Amino acid sequence: GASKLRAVLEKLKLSRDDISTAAGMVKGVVDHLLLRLKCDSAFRGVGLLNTGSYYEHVKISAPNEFDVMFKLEVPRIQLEEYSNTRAYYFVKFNPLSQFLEGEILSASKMLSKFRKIIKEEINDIDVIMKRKRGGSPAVTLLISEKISVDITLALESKSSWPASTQEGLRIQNWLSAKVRKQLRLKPFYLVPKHAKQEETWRLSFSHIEKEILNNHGKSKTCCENKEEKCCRKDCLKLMKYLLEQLKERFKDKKHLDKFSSYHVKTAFFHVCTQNPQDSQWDRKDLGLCFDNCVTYFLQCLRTEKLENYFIPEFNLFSSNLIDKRSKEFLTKQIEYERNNEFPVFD
Ligand SMILES: CCCc1cc(=O)n2nc(NCc3ccc(-c4ccccc4)cc3F)nc2[nH]1
Ligand SMILES: [Zn+2]
Repeated sequence: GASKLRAVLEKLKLSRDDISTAAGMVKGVVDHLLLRLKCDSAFRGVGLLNTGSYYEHVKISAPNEFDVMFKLEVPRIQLEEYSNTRAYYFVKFNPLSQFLEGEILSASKMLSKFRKIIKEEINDIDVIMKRKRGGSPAVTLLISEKISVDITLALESKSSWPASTQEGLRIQNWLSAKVRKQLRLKPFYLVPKHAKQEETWRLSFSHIEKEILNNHGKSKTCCENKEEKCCRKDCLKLMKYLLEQLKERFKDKKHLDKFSSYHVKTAFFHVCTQNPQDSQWDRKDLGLCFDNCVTYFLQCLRTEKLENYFIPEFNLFSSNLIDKRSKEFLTKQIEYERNNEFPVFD
């Protein structure tokens, strides 16, 4: 059918929409941090990645877990690709001079002061800070009991996208070549991240993702007739929720640890490329459309191939990233869900 899936999406929608003081608590903390960082020599160009009043919830089942990004513009950037990894880069070349080690911008130093400044502002305020191996997210704050906020520091570059993206973002037959060109004129972001430990940064395009999801049809009027939607966004929510529920179901074992929403999002956008017509996403076909997505993700697990949507030579499912045993384990869980009308969805 398609009836149970609607009930799941309705539950998720009402949980997200219900009245809550959490966004206001998060806002007060964030505004406090931004004011403090702006009067520091290294962070005076810092600001929120998106200045909307609705915060980012990466975990679709967790309305008390917030994700925020602080962006810092860096003029005249020089990038050097690290170890042929396509997605990881040294930063070379002003205010960030204090973090150089040679010609190379040190992420770990920059995070240390970012953390320290945030640490000394938290005490000035019911907020607590936790350091855990990371840096993207750089800092996790906890507000009262339930509310948590991940803060990521990102560099912004307004120069052309790196060569590794030249053949990515293959939306030309879905969103048009005109739109691909406008999107590629937008800035790109870099977040501190190791590939496996050097001073490397990873390309981040979460603003492009958000723009496409809000203007996602082949037809420009897609989903504007509010009673005859497409089901693209619902399919992506369902895929996100499937992985989150399986990860929770098996938090005691380790096999699903390396999977994240990047993997589900990526597979979904490949199915959007595969199926560019809005008629392939009719809301009546929610169940069949979700099954296309599930089926494609399962093909990717079995072939151990999932190309990054922006950098096609980066294989998210390579065996050095996620080993065979872990991919084979997620395959069997998903095919049990698929064959039993998704028990995690009730
Ligand atoms: C719209 C499709 C989804 C999407 C959103 C977004 O914001 N971005 N941002 C990049 N940047 C490039 C990039 C990012 C992460 C990883 C990665 C991830 C896990 C493990 C290892 C490596 C590999 C990469 F090549 N890719 C994406 N895809
Ligand atoms: Zn639509």
